[PDB]
Amino acid sequence: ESVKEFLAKAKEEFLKKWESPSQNTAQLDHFDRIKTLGTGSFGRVMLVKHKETGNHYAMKILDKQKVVKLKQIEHTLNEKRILQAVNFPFLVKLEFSFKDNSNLYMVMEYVPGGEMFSHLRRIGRFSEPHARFYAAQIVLTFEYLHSLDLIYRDLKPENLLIDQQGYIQVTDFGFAKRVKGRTWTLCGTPEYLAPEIILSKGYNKAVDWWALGVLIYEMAAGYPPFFADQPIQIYEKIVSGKVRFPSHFSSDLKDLLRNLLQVDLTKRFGNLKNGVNDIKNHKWFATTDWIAIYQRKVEAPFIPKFKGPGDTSNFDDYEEEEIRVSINEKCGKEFTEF
Ligand SMILES: Nc1cccc(C(=O)O)c1
Repeated sequence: ESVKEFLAKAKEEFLKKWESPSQNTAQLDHFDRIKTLGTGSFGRVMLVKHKETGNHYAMKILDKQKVVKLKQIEHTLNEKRILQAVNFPFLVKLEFSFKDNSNLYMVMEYVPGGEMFSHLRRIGRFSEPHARFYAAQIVLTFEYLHSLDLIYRDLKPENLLIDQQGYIQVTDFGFAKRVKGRTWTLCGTPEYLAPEIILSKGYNKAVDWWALGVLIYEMAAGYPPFFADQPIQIYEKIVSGKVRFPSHFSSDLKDLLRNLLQVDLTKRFGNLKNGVNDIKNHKWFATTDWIAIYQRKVEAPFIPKFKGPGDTSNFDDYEEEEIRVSINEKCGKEFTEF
């Protein structure tokens, strides 16, 4: 009942913000640009500093015209409406949002430890306890999101940032969506796609639990379970119903992963009658103190090295490009609600 009441309050608080979203809570010239932390086909993330408070933030900047061209309108509106309404210890917080004639802006908490992906590739693989510490945070985060009828749909090591305490902060809600029932959009990254996405079915929150299996495997092995050089070969392996496990995996880990990487979504852990509890009660999680993880009382396996809140050394280097704002409003209609 304590969990039921927690989730009921979480949903109430989410819905209040979901129904009346915040808008236009800062403007560009309140910030100094420091460094580009990441770039993509329609946007970028930059380290910025607030000129009056001195606080650092990560500012995601989306080019409205490119968002329209790449058919990402609904996805970007989803991302902002969801981020302004959620609140959970393992989600990067949205601090401000605004738009101008050219771009959409989401100003988030900066997480100087960088992406899990970088740390995983630098060390090779995580020990099972280390993988389990991160996995538990994802399980709780998905329990929270799913209780709000939210599907995340972009789990991968690049989207998990490691904070100053060694805990996970999930970022990039570009594919997150509120769904009661099914949804149909082809999205995700190839290695993490569930079979029902590849096969163009109407799919549901069970895709997140599949992706958790992929993530746990990749953390503990150092490479993802369906790896192949070409996407077509990845997809063939995903739908095949076969997975090979390193001999160093524990029997408990293999058993859990067989149940998360279950091709038949009606048999997949997280999607059975007992929901998330089939995962939380699995032997591989026997040592996990779920409340202590939520309360951030567990000592993390790894504290990222960084010098302070302005240190960018755990992110990589990109060509620094202008943030241009047109004299004329672009795509105003499409982004009215942002
Ligand atoms: N999405 C994204 C990318 C890089 C850094 C951050 C951050 O919140 O620190 C977020």
